[PDB]
Parts: sequence; C-alpha cells; structure tokens
Amino acid sequence: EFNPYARGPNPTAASLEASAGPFTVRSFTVSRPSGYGAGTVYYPTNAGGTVGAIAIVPGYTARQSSIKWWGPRLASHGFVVITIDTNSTLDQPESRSSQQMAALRQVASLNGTSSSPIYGKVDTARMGVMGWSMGGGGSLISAANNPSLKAAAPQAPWHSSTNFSSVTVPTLIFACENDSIAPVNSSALPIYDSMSQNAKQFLEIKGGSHSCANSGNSNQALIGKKGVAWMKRFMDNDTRYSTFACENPNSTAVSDFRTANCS
Ligand SMILES: *[C@@H]1O[C@H](CO)[C@@H](O)[C@H](O)[C@H]1NC(C)=O
Ligand SMILES: *[C@@H]1O[C@H](CO)[C@@H](O)[C@H](O)[C@H]1NC(C)=O
Ligand SMILES: *[C@@H]1O[C@H](CO)[C@@H](O)[C@H](O)[C@H]1NC(C)=O
Ligand SMILES: *[C@@H]1O[C@H](CO)[C@@H](O)[C@H](O)[C@H]1NC(C)=O
Repeated sequence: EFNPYARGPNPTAASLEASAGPFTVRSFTVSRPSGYGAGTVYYPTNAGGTVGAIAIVPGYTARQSSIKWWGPRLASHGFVVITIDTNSTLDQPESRSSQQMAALRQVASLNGTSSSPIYGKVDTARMGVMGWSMGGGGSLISAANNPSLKAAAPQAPWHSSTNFSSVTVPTLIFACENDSIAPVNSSALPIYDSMSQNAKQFLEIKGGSHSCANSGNSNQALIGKKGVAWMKRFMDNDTRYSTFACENPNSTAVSDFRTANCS
C-alpha cells in the first residue's frame, strides 16, 4: 500500500552511513521545559510531511553532550528529535522514563503552538525512545508503560531489573563489548533475552567501553545507519528499510549480533 509516512529518497548503505541525511536540520533550546531539566529540539526544515518524534536521555552524571550526535543524524532523515537534560544528573531509570515521556509530550504540544519552529511538523501518533545507560533503561521502561510507542533504540542500557518481557515495541539494543559499568552479560544481553513479544535486535560494538555509542564515537556510520534504519522501519512503517533494519551487518566492528521477529 501507499505509505503516508514514507519520507525522503530511497535509502542506500551509502546514504545511511553518511554523516547527514537528505533533510536540512535546525534546532532550538526549549524555553520552559515541562517535566524535565532542559532540552534541545532538532527538526528537518524540508521533510515534505509531518514526521515522528524521538526523545533521547543521557546516562547517570551525563548531559545532552553525550547523546547530542543523534539529534542532527536522526532529524536529517525525517524526525523531530529532543535531547534532554534530566532534572538531576543523578536521576534513576524510572525518573528518566517519566522525563523522556514529558519531553515527547512537550514536542507534541509544540506541534500545536503557532510560535514554535516545529508547528505542524510532528505526527504526535508516531514516537520513539532512545537513551544511554540509565536513560537506556528509562527508554525500555517508557516502552513497557507506553506500548503505542513505535520504536525503542537504547544504548548500553541499565535498569535495576533486566526483565522487559512485557515490551511489545520494536527494540534495538546497542551494546558495548567491553562495558565495565553495565556489563553486557549482566545488563544489555539479559535485557535483550527477556523480550519475547517484539521485533528486536542486539548490536554489540567490538572493544567498546560504556560510551561506545555516544557523541564522538568512531562507529557513527554503522551505529547511525542502524539507528536511522530501525526508526524509519518502525516509526514510519517504512519497509524500504526492512533489510537495513533486520540485516546482520556481517561487520568486523560488531562482536555480537542477534535479531528476532524482524521484518
Ligand atoms: C522534573 O522536574 C519537574 C519540575 O520540578 C517536575 O514537574 C517533574 O515531576 C520532575 N520529574 C521527575 C520524574 O521527578
Ligand atoms: C500537527 O499540526 C499540523 C498542522 O496544524 C497538523 O496538520 C497535524 O495533524 C498535527 N499533528 C497531529 C499528530 O495531530
Ligand atoms: C519476567 O517477568 C515475567 C512476568 O512475570 C515472568 O514470567 C518471567 O519469568 C520473567 N522472566 C525472566 C526472563 O526472568
Ligand atoms: C550478511 O550476510 C548475509 C548472507 O550472505 C546477507 O544476506 C546479508 O546481506 C549480509 N549483510 C550485509 C550488510 O551485507
């Protein structure tokens, strides 16, 4: 069927590995954050139609800088992306999930706000969640509590419980092989293995420390391709991205790859 959510040119490995997607990106600081500490909104100026919204949360002690690279990278492919700072840098996963969802709520509110740069740019029914470490755990809590979310793609996630068997949202877990903060064997892989009801994927970056998917990482072509492909496939229902979303990269930079129920 004609997909009313399809945006942008037909993807290629090259187009998805590039630093920038097809759309021009602008950004603004949120003047009065509603339910979180601070936020930057990244948006395409020329997507050609309304686009989904993604909210991204940092890890413990961390700020927008740790996750900022996702803002332009995703927005340039046709998303409105909010990177947040938490109320406290020492907020835990449940609080991070609440704040992530408050950020999505504010982006949806701004779609209806005539003074906003994202006035009329958002499809409030199509949302995604991403984040690092405790903000990754928070993303999985967000998905568990809000199953109408269309996609989740946390990185090096941690939560006090690894049991996300209730999650029905398509979930891509970025993991870091040599993580010594939230070891893969005790955190990311148990989380991945808990999820039985969803499309899901596990992508472990070989030799990576806990920060392996953060701003300034040396694998932006692969990690950015996978994140954009997952969000395109599931937030936009865009089957042009089915092979990019589901494929094993068969990459010497990937130490572990798993996927299930992917189409
Ligand atoms: C974040 O702080 C705002 C402002 O005080 C508040 O409305 C919100 O409830 C806080 N969120 C959490 C999860 O503590
Ligand atoms: C966002 O606003 C635009 C223009 O007013 C509108 O066409 C669109 O439906 C809105 N989004 C949602 C999800 O209602
Ligand atoms: C996770 O929680 C579900 C729901 O209680 C339970 O049936 C299951 O045993 C737990 N799963 C794991 C993977 O420990
Ligand atoms: C991985 O290899 C399989 C089997 O040869 C192939 O179907 C798939 O395209 C490969 N992935 C990439 C990125 O080429």
